[PDB]
Amino acid sequence: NYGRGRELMYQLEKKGKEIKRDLEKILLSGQARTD
Amino acid sequence: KYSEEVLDELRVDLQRRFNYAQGYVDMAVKGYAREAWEYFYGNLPA
Amino acid sequence: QSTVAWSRTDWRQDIDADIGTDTEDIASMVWVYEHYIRTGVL
Amino acid sequence: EYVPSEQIFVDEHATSFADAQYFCHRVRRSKEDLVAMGFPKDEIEAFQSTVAWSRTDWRQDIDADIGTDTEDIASMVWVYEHYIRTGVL
Amino acid sequence: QGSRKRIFENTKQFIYEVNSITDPLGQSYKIIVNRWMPTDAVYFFRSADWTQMVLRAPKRTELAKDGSYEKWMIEMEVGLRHRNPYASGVLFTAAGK
Amino acid sequence: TLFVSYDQNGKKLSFANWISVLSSINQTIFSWQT
Repeated sequence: NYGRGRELMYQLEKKGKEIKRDLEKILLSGQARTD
Repeated sequence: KYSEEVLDELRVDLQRRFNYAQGYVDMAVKGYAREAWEYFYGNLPA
Repeated sequence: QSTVAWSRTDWRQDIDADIGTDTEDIASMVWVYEHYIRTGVL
Repeated sequence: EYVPSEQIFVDEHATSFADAQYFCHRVRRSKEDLVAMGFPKDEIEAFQSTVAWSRTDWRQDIDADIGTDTEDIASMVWVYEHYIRTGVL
Repeated sequence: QGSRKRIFENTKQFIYEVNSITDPLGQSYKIIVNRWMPTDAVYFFRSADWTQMVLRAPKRTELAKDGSYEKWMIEMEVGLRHRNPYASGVLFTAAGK
Repeated sequence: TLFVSYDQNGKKLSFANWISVLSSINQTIFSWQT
């Protein structure tokens, strides 16, 4: 690689933290079980 | 004479390393260990 | 996950609950991170 | 130390280590040992054998990042070791 | 109203914070600040009464392979339960206009 | 002739990744009694 290399794990950790924050926010938020 | 910037860099590196290690180990071991424990008591077959 | 796998090894325990320890009590158990790393931090 | 067969490369005309003319063995060594022998001013020399290994099981992925910083001297790097019978002279 | 106020006896320290309440019944109340909440809502609950029921950890996984066009998937699945509905209180702001 | 040898600057360095950080049931349905 030219610039950094090994971007996959970086992106994966980023997405993991993103889904963690999203879960926290949506769980502390109110929404019905519309089905 | 440990600098605080050194400790911050170490914290960042260790955090990313732990993130990668967790992302791996989870699907590597625990995804199987959970169902294995469930089969231990026969609770997985519903 | 570390709590799920443990609370599923059995179906009785729940590590993320309160057994009665006050949060201010010095003996209150807390999660700490221990690490062994081979690296040239220097 | 043990050595898998996925990190070995040999010629076809050979039948044993004795008559072997060429024998390669990729290794994963830190940057420390390399600095001990070359390029002291430069330590940023970054980069089937992985497929067969990651398929011996279904948990490991040798081409991933376990958390080691690329600049960290202990960062493991792939080096090529070779034994060759030849008159390079 | 002249019923409660602060006092500084030559103190070089301004502390405009309060994170603990005690009602006339004696039930204390800790306070925590979470940015992941909606603006117009406050939740009165307990840590043990609520639990996060998880189904599968992230479980790093792959979808398929078309060559160099790699992909990856996650299988996060959880669920929320409450011991008693009428045990955690909430109050909003309404009746405007 | 004319040897200065002050402008090598053959660094050829790569990036360093100095980014910033800001960081079980079996069935699909579960029930409880109250």
